[PDB]
Amino acid sequence: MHLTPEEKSAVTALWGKVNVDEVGGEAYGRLLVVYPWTQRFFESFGDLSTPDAVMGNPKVKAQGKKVLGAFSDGLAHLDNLKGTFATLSELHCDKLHVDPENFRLLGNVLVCVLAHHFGKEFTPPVQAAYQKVVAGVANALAHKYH
Amino acid sequence: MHLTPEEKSAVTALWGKVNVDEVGGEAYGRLLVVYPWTQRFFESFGDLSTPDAVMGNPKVKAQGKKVLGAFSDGLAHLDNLKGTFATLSELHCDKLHVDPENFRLLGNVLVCVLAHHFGKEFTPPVQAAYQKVVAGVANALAHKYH
Amino acid sequence: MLSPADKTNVKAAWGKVGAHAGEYGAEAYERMFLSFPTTKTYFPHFDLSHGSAQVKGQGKKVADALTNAVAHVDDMPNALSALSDLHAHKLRVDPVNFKLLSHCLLVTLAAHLPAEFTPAVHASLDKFLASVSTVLTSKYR
Amino acid sequence: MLSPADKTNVKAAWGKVGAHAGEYGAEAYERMFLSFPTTKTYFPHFDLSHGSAQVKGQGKKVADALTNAVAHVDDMPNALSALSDLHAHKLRVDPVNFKLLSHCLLVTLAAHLPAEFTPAVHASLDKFLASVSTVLTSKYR
Ligand code: HEM
Ligand code: HEM
Ligand code: HEM
Ligand code: HEM
Repeated sequence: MHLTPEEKSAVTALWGKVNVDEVGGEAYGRLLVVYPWTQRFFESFGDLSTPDAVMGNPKVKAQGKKVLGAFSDGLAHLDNLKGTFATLSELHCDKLHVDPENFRLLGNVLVCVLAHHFGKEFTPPVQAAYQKVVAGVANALAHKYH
Repeated sequence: MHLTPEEKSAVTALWGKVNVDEVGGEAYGRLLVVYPWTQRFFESFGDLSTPDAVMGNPKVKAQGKKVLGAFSDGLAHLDNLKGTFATLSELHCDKLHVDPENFRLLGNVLVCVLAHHFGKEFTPPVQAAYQKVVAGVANALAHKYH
Repeated sequence: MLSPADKTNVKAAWGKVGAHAGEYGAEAYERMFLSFPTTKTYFPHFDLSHGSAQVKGQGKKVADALTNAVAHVDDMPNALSALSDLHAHKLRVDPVNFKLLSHCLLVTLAAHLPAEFTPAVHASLDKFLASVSTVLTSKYR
Repeated sequence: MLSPADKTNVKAAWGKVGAHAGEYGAEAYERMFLSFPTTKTYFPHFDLSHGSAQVKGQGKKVADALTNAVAHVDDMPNALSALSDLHAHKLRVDPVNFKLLSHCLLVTLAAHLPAEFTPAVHASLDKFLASVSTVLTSKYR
């Protein structure tokens, strides 16, 4: 994907401060809270009855860690997001049956979590760079759908 | 954009039967009728008071002819839509201030018009090929936005 | 909001559909699955080949719900209440897909109603399916 | 639909915004213009650089409209009627852009409300801005 040099530097600098497990659990838990129809893929996950239940659920935290871990790994390959996520794209389509709109919703909640956690440091230009990245990752994860 | 050989063939075969001026006037008129906020660029165009006024407006027909004529010529360059539409992309952004979402709405109305015009010949597979094309042209016309 | 002219337009056009409603509902789904393959993620349990009994059945149920909605156009939230519950609480289809099916229902009506699909009727049908879609996603959160 | 808990959440959050509403509205537009460049097509007559008084003015107007909507949360259609007419018949902003500005309003609120932006408040504010957006586009056709 094409990022300006400034954009790439902005993404890498902020990501160096991210606790991937913590941010992953927070963003994935907020996905299930804010867009609760996304819980359709997590029927075996236990208690998702209230926001606090969702956020504190160990399976939700564990799933967020896996997801953000793969996202984090993808940030090392910003010039080839489609190749980096091809295998996970096929998995999410063929085996998991997940509508790729969910990737966009997760991207929106991750940007809100970054803003909430970092506050003023998540400036308008930093956000714009992260918007390009979340759109790129969502596009990459949707690429092998058929 | 990449089309199957069947899809390219399906697009070219139906397009050979199209009266570009007539379909352009019909699709552009229906854009302004069905999504009336698109009339924002056409305040100098005269009477747009009713659906019949819009469809019969000489300026709307003329605009349709110019749009579909460029679209038609773009179908000879399905392997290079971004290059083909680059200068028009720059113009629609820098000078005309057209939100690229309007390209998607015109694409949706064009597909409805081809279905209306061709009836059962506009099969599910033919439609799927045209959907790829109108998304491709809209993406190409949005590519130089900044 | 649907104006009185929209309601008249929709009743006239859906009235013309008549007995073919179910067939047109099936064709709209078929069109959607081919044009927008991500929508197939909601039907991994169906045979989605052309002509499938499951797709014909889906088509007929959706068409009957649209007939009901047209018949109760002034009180759609009530008429579609069970289906808004079903989509919100069980099926949980992402709201984005309602626009994809709506577009494919419009394309199917266009392909089958040469006389009736005027610019005004097209606009009314588009508004009606957007209204139906809004009712069907109203309880999602 | 907005529940009683949503309304409570929105009033608490927006109440904490207080006198910074206009600043936050301006930041939301600034964020939107950079993140989603196509939204700049609606402001070719503005200087959109950081700190622009035109963007600060637009931010203040939008924020004041939102304070009014919060104040009249059970009667939004009427409170926002002049703005629904303005956007439908003059400005004619494509409806897709309201989701972009709403997302940027949430990101702005998140960046300024560490304590208040819990998961439940985030969900309420997202519903609220979707509701306001729906009212603002209700007369488009
Ligand atoms: C940045 C976006 C995402 C990435 C990188 C990602 C990545 C992953 C990874 C690495 C796994 C573990 C696969 C395995 O070892 O079998 C997984 C599982 C899964 N993902 Fe995603 N994912 C993303 C977004 C989503 C979203 C938004 C949803 C749906 C709302 C989703 C649905 C699932 C499901 C249902 C599973 C299997 C869960 C289980 O084990 O029961 N993914 N994903
Ligand atoms: C398939 C999509 C489209 C194509 C191929 C296209 C193509 C063109 C072309 C070839 C021109 C004339 C350019 C010139 O003078 O050099 C033009 C002008 C223009 N287009 Fe588009 N266009 C498309 C969609 C739209 C849409 C959806 C809108 C707004 C609703 C729009 C608004 C305009 C305007 C306002 C002009 C200037 C007209 C004039 O000066 O009389 N275009 N377009
Ligand atoms: C006009 C919009 C829609 C209407 C009126 C509608 C209506 C219905 C009806 C009447 C049923 C069957 C209920 C029953 O058997 O009790 C149903 C089921 C279902 N719908 Fe919706 N629907 C709409 C849009 C969608 C969309 C856009 C999707 C996904 C792309 C969808 C996915 C489903 C699924 C997966 C089922 C269950 C099928 C099965 O397992 O038999 N629907 N819908
Ligand atoms: C929360 C959603 C929104 C609210 C409450 C809102 C409210 C307002 C208000 C109060 C005004 C000033 C009216 C006046 O001066 O009489 C305005 C003007 C305007 N708004 Fe909206 N707006 C919203 C969304 C949008 C979006 C998404 C866009 C475009 C991306 C937009 C574009 C404009 C424009 C172009 C103007 C006129 C500016 C000028 O020329 O000074 N608005 N809006």
